[PDB]
Parts: sequence; structure tokens; C-alpha cells
Amino acid sequence: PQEVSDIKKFIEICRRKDASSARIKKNPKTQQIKFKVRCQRFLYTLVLKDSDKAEKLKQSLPPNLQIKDVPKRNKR
Amino acid sequence: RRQRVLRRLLVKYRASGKIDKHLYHELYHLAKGNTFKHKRALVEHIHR
Amino acid sequence: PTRVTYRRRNPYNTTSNRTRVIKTPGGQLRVLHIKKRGTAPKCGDCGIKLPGIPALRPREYATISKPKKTVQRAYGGSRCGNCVRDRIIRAFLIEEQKIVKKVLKEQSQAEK
Amino acid sequence: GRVIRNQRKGRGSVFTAHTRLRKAPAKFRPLDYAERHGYIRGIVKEIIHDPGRGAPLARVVFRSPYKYKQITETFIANEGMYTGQFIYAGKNAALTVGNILPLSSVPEGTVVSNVEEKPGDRGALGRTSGNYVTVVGHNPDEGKTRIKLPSGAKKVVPSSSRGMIGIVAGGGRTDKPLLKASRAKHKFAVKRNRWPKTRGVAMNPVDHPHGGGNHQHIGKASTISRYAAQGQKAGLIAARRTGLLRGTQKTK
Amino acid sequence: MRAKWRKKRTRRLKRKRRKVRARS
Amino acid sequence: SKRTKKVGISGKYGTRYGASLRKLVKKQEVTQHARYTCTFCGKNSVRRTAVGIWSCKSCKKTMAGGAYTVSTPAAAAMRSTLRRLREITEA
RNA sequence: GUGAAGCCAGAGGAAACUCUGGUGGAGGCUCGCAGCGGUUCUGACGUGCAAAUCGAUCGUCAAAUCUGAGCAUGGGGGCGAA
RNA sequence: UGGGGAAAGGUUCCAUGUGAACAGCGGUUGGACAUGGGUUAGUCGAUCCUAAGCCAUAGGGAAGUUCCGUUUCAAAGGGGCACUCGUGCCCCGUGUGGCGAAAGGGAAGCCGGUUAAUAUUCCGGCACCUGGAUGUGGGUUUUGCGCGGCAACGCAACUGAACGCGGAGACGACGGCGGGGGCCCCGGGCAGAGUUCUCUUUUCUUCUUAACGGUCUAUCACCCUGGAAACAGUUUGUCUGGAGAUAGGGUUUAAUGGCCGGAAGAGCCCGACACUUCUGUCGGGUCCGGUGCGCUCUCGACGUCCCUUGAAAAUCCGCGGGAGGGAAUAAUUCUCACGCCAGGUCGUACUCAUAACCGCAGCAGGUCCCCAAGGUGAACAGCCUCUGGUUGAUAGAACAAUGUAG
Ligand SMILES: [Zn+2]
Ligand SMILES: [Zn+2]
Repeated sequence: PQEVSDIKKFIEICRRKDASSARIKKNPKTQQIKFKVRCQRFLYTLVLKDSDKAEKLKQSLPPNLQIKDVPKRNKR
Repeated sequence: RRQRVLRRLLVKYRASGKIDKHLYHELYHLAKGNTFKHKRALVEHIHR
Repeated sequence: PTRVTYRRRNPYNTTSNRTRVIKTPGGQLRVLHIKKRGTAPKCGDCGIKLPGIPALRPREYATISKPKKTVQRAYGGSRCGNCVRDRIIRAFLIEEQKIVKKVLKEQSQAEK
Repeated sequence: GRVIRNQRKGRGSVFTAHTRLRKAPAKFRPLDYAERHGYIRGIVKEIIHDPGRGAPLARVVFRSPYKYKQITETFIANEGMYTGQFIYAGKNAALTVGNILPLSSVPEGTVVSNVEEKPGDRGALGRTSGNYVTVVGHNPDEGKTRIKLPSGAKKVVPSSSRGMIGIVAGGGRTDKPLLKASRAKHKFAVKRNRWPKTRGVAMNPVDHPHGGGNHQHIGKASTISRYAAQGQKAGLIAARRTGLLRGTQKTK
Repeated sequence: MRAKWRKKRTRRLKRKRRKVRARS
Repeated sequence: SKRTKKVGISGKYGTRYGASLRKLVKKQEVTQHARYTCTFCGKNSVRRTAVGIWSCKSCKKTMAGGAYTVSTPAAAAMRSTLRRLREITEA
């Protein structure tokens, strides 16, 4: 796991041949939004504190790869 | 414990300016010998 | 206050079976096996530890980039730097004494 | 009877020498052209102590006259040498403490050490802590030199033998008493298996010639002849005289 | 660096050169 | 506050090994544990490491000396003889 | 538990040097658990738990202390603080 | 008398069933009898290197089975290139075998779940090391092989053959003192449980954060200005200073320290609904400080003792030197980031002992290590308790002599 500091280069990571998937996890208690992408070697994480800019980010990324929501209590 | 207490007090006095180095050094060797029983006895000797 | 056990077949305390205690997200006390501690390289002449070079086991030095393994000057490794200055001064003065010695001998004693 | 103790030591099974901690033997350089006609010099790197011996050793580094490398050596250290000292070896070397020069280029009355019995065997005589040999006189024809050995005997050696000026370091090691049984054990535990030692009178007749009896005694003369079979030489061998040494010793 | 590290690098350059020669 | 009348350093041996034998060892122990001034740097820090090795704690020089003393009377007398003999004869 | 060298402060003396209070932590020193050993009861058992064990009482315990695996010495031979 | 291992044993492990025999009484039970099942590795070991030591080769003895010999009176080796094609050239040369450690040296994996019986191996998630091939991004170059700081030195890269020098691997016992992790201890808060004739804002339990990375720091030491006697700094323990102290400002070795990812989506504690079963679903909570000659492990700076000074090799890196090679329209032998492929062989069940090893046996004997709670107390002394484990050693009735123990 490795931090991605800003928004600009995070979309650069997602536009790669080996970006298999991505997911979204939201923490209601702390008002925080996390964007995760799975590459061949690492799992880059981008942290956003605001919620308005999150909506724009979701649609800017390429439509090929899937996006999930990470529900509560994932089944075994 | 007693040696650390006496030595710590002397450093505080020198930095503030209550005593100078010539009196500080002489009191240091007096404390190494069994001269001062406790903290109260040392400050009383300084005033005199 | 739970007690722990080893996780490998070696049951003896032989300066290569080194362990430390960790607490796991499952709320249990386990044992984690660790390696030995690297030693800092020394100077060639005086014998003190060089500054600016890390201390690792001898095999790990093959995976690190060059600038992290040296210092940018003459005799970058293996010499402290105080010893390097002595070499520069000593080498210069010795050769100067050689020039005057040979001129004195060749001129003042072979004039005939 | 059985085989007595001093006969077993020749088989070399338990009574060998401990040699794990000894690094190298102490010798001079081989005789070469440079040291036969001129001189060379070397640096003293370390003064080290090796187990099982007094007389601390010294490590000296020389160059190579024919190849691009340097050779390290191991000498016996004379008293007064220090790390970083320059020492010289050869025929024309100066006469100072620590130098090595042939025994011919030496005035009478000087003390030297580690003298070669024959030129090229790299040191045989006078190499123990605080010992030396003295030159007495020369014979310029049929070159041979008279020397006096530490034991007092006199010898004649060829004039080309080598020696190192001075006295072997280590001083008066044998003055203070050992004072403890343990201290004796530590001294011998790094040399050989010869400690402790049992008196022959306390054994049984099958073990030693001194044997048993209803009282502890020898029973016969303790001076043994020079030519006797092995297993008989237990005592004072070929003794010329006996008893406390009162007067002066005529032999010299 | 050890010899095997140097042997690998020079073998790569030799292979690269032949491909250029084969092409031209 | 002297703690001893005559025993001195050899008080760790208690009442063993006999009175006479303790005196000889004290003569030799006192002189080997002391400190001597260095001949090169001048500081007062030279101590014995091995049976015949003495080294300075400041300038790191190492010198070979006697068993329990930096120098011995026999060795000192020889240097002067050698120096006097050499310089008159060849100069 | 005892408290050896080294060090600090004060007092006495013409001097040489001597007293008093602390600091420090040496020794094949000492009481004493586990380990190792085996003095007495000439105790128990003595076709026994056991072809050498059991109980109480004992010796030493930071050093000539205790111990695992690998290797060497073979019968008129080995090894032996005897 | 708990939880796991080395030597040794060899199916004793798990399930179902059972007449006789064995378990010095019984037996529906069993380590017995009968029938089936069970041990998954690039990361844990062997495999690699040498030590004490053993055995080939050159040679010498002995009628002979064989004894000695390990670098010795030996013509003893290994490195590169190109050819259609192996078969052709060119350098260096003092040296030139194997075996020998599951406790020595050593490249690399952590958490959660799962089976009647195995898992650091299986499943899910997140990582690492070696070897072999190759492409993009960035860097360097027309002054051909980088810039900055007075300095200690710094950064994402930033040519380097022969030969040579140096470091790491690499090492004793003991003593007090300081920093870090774990355990123990005290106070407050949210949940559940025990007690209640009376008292007790009471007593007890849960409140967790791995490998691997980013960023800010932490003894020693080192650098710059200046020039100290009315001598100064200073450790529990008197060492340091014109060979440059005090003071002011900087660089650097060392996280089991703080914060962020991994990571709450996990694990744990309560509550409310569902039902032959295949099956469950949904709510909340998962905090804040203090203390010490405390116990244990680890790191650092000092000190004492010696006629005692406390292993070797494989492997890995830096430097001196300057062979060869290379652009002006691209080339590149850039130790930087990302990307492609692969990792063979054998062991892995269970006991380690008042029943699984050795003593003729299910024998009061013997047999090497790791972890270590509360009270009293100087204390790993003795006595009582919590987690965990047993309730297994032929039984019933009576109380004369003589016995063993108290
Ligand atoms: Zn240096
Ligand atoms: Zn000095």
C-alpha cells in the first residue's frame, strides 16, 4: 500500500494496462472518502475529506474498469 | 538520588544568574563531599 | 498473561534464534522471529566508523543504489576524511624534500 | 608390569600441542640479493600477543622487488620498538635497536638476538623473553665468529649469520609467584597435557620402577646409567655429581 | 560488483547489436 | 580513614598463601597497575594491555616493554652504551 | 553479609607526613534456593518399586563449577589429581 | 500433573463396530481386537561453506592381507574471441582433490478463516528474494561521462577492463547505570454478570492492530567562529582541555518512538427478529490518563581481572588505477520508476514420559531445551488462590498383640 498525495496523478495510475479493478469505501462517522485502485504490484490509496468533489472524480475515471461500493459485513 | 537533586538545583541557579561560575564550581566539589544533608541545607548556605 | 512458544524446530538459544513479542489483531500473544543487527563499516587507517553509510548485513549491500553506499570525494569509502587530509599534506611535503636533496647532492658534490 | 607414563608420550595421541589460536611462526625473511648487498626497510603495523608464549610478536610489512604487491612478515619483538617505526635489514643497515644485519658487520661487545646457526635457517638461538647472545671476537680469515650463549657455553658460527640488535622484550616474567593452583593450570592448558603430575613413589610396582612397599621409599640408587633400556630411565640420568651446589662450578 | 553481474550486462549489449546488424 | 596499616593492595588475598609470599607479589602488582606519561604525546595515560605490551590511550601508539614495568634497567643501560659506541667510532 | 585498590571534602604539622567522614565494589571469601555430590541414623525394604531404590539429616553453590552433540586413543594395549 | 521441541519409537493419530485373550479386582471403556480414513511449501529445514578429524592422487616400505604420505625430490591448471560448420587462434599461471554441523556461518511471508483427523503449506487479502530476458517514462551529452554546501556531507539516476589495497562475515567473563517492547499495578467512562437481614456511587470480565512502506525525531562521534589561571566542564562511579575547553550554530550511525497507508471491510462484546432443514437477517459499542530500586527480553556508553587475551571458510561491497567504447539529430554498459516469464528433490500424522524412549513389563529408577499470573515476604524460600489439567493407581466391614511413620 502507498499513498497518492493528490488527485492529478491518481487518474494517471488508473489509466494503465494493469489496473485490474477499483473500489469505494465511505466512513460516515468521520466524513471521509477513500479511493483504492489495484495494480500489478501495489494498491494505491487516495484520501478525500470533502464529499462534493468525490462525485466529479467518480465519472472522470475511465469507464472500462469496474467500481464497487464495499458494503458492510462482507460474507465469508 | 541526593546527588542528582543537589546537582540539578545548581544548574538552575547558574543559568538564571543568581550565582556565577566561580561560586558554582566551589559548591560542586563541596556537594561531592558529604557536606549538605538535603536541599534545604544547601540553599540556606548559599544565602549566607 | 498468556505464555508463548517457538514456531520453528530449533529449541535452543543459540545466537541465531532471536525472537520478539508482538500482539496480533486477534488479541493473542505470539512470537516473531527476527534477524541480526548490521555493523557499521570502519576506516582503513584510524579504525573509526565512517559517517553517512548505513549498517546492514553483508548481503543486503547488493540491492542499494550507488550514492547511498559512498561519499562524493576521493577515497569516498574506507577512509574517514581526517586521514585523507593527512595523505594530501604528507605526500606533497615528502616530494618537495626530494627535489632539494637531489639538487644539493648533484650540484655541490659533482662540481669536479 | 605395564607401560610407564613417560613411554606413552611418544605416541602423540593425547599429549599433542594445542595450536588453534596460533596464527604463524616467527622467522626472518629468506636470504635474497637485496639483503646480501644493500638494505631494505619496512613498517611495523602491530604489536600482538600470541597464546602459550611470552615475548610479544611484531608484524612487519615489506615490499616486493620483482612484483607489484607487498608481503607481511612476523618477527620476535625487541624491547623498545614501537608502532610506526622504520626498521632496516641488510648488510649496510645502521647499527640501532631493531635492525637486522649480518653478524660480521658488528663490533665486539654488542648484544643481539635470534641468531642463525647457519646462514638461511631463519633464527635458532636466543629467542626467549629477556635473553640475548654476545659476540666475542672475529676471525677475518676463514670467517667465523665466537659467541656466548645464554646457558654459558661458547660456540663458533659462520660469519654470514644474521641477528637483530637488542634484547627480547618481556623482561622479568618469572619473578612473581603463581601463588594459586588455578594460575598454573591456565598457563599449561594452552601448551600441553602435563598438569598435574603424580609422584612415582605413590604408584604400584606394575606402574613405575619406584613401585610400592610398606613404606614410601625408592629402595635403590636413583642415578641411572647413560645406556639403559627404555622403561628404566626414571630419575637422575647420567648424573656427574649430586647434592647442594655449594662452591663454584668449574665447567664453563 | 561481482563478475556475474558484469557478464549479464555485456551479454545484453551483444544481443542488441546483432539485431541491428540483422535489420541493416 | 586509611582502611589498612601495611597490607595495601594485596588485601584481596585474605589470610592465605603466607605473609612472605604476599610481600613479593605486592612489589610487582603496584608497578603494573599504575599510569605513566607517554613519551610521544606527553599526556599521562599509558597502561599495560598484555604481558609485555603498553599502549597510549590518547595517541594510540603501542610499545613493547617489560613484564611489569615500561622499561627494565638492563635494557636502558644497553641503549646508552650502543649510542655512545656508535657515534664516536663512525663520527 | 563483609567491604581491598582508586577518588572527594575537612582538621593537625617548620617539614617528613598523619587523623576524621563519605564514595567505590576486589576475593580459587561467606549464609543460603534449583542443579551436582553421598557423612550419620550402621532408619525403611532385604523371594523389594528397584540385580543399589526410599525418607529425614548433611557437603559445595560465580569457580580447579555442571552439561549436549561431533572427533581421537583398542587388550600385555589404552587411560589414570594413583 | 500446563502449552510446544531435539534424540529415540513407527501408525500408537481419527471414525465405526466387537465373542475370546491382555489391562495382576470388574469392564458396556482402552495406547488391545476387526474394518475404513489421515501428513500438500520459491520464503520453515536438508541441499551450500569450513573446524577438530577421515580418505584418494605423486612417491617409499612389506612374502602378503596392506602401512606411511595430504604438497611432499610431480611436465599436476583456466580465461576470452571468431568461424556456414565442432575441428582455428590469443592471454595468465607460486598451488594443486573430496567427505565432515537438523545447536556454528547463511538471499526471501504476515494476518483472518477453515477439517472427525494436516497447515507460517489449504482458501481470502496484502508482500518479498534470486536467476533469465526486454520495452516505455525520466536522466546525461555539441565543454563527450551530473549539480549543491567554507566544511562534516547531501540527491531518484549520474561510463570504468588487468592488477592492487581496505571493510563487513568475525567472536571472553563479570559489575553498576540509562533508553525501548511485553507483563503487573492505580483512577475515570460505556456495556453484561455476582451479592443484598444490614452495609458497600460496590465486586468481576471485554475495550485489540501483523508483515511490508512514507514522513518527523532519539546516546556516541564529527565540522565552523573564537582563544580559557580568580582554571573550567562534568559521571552513582575523576575523567576531559592551547595536539584548542566553555559557549553559539550545523552534519551523521542507530526505532521494538509519534502520525498515515495495510485497517475495520477484520476480530470481540451486547440487543431485536426469524425455524424440520438447505437457512439467517438487522441494530449499536469497540475510549481517556497516571505510576516504579517492580519482572522479563533487547540496545548504548563506561569499568574490573589475566605468566589465561578469548575459531576458520563460502559470500557481498567500496576505493587506487585508466583498458575499451560512445552523440547533434540522435545514442545510451543510466546501480532511477513501472512492466514480461520461471523457481526442481526429500521430511511434515502423534508421544517426549508415575502408560507411546532405555532398564525382560503399563517398573517409585535414568534422559538435553523454550514460555512463566495474584497475596504474605529481602526472595524462583515455605503456605493459599486464578487460567489450564486431573479426580488415575483393587475394594467393603472391625480397631487385639508385634510393627513402619508422626
Ligand atoms: Zn581514518
Ligand atoms: Zn601518547
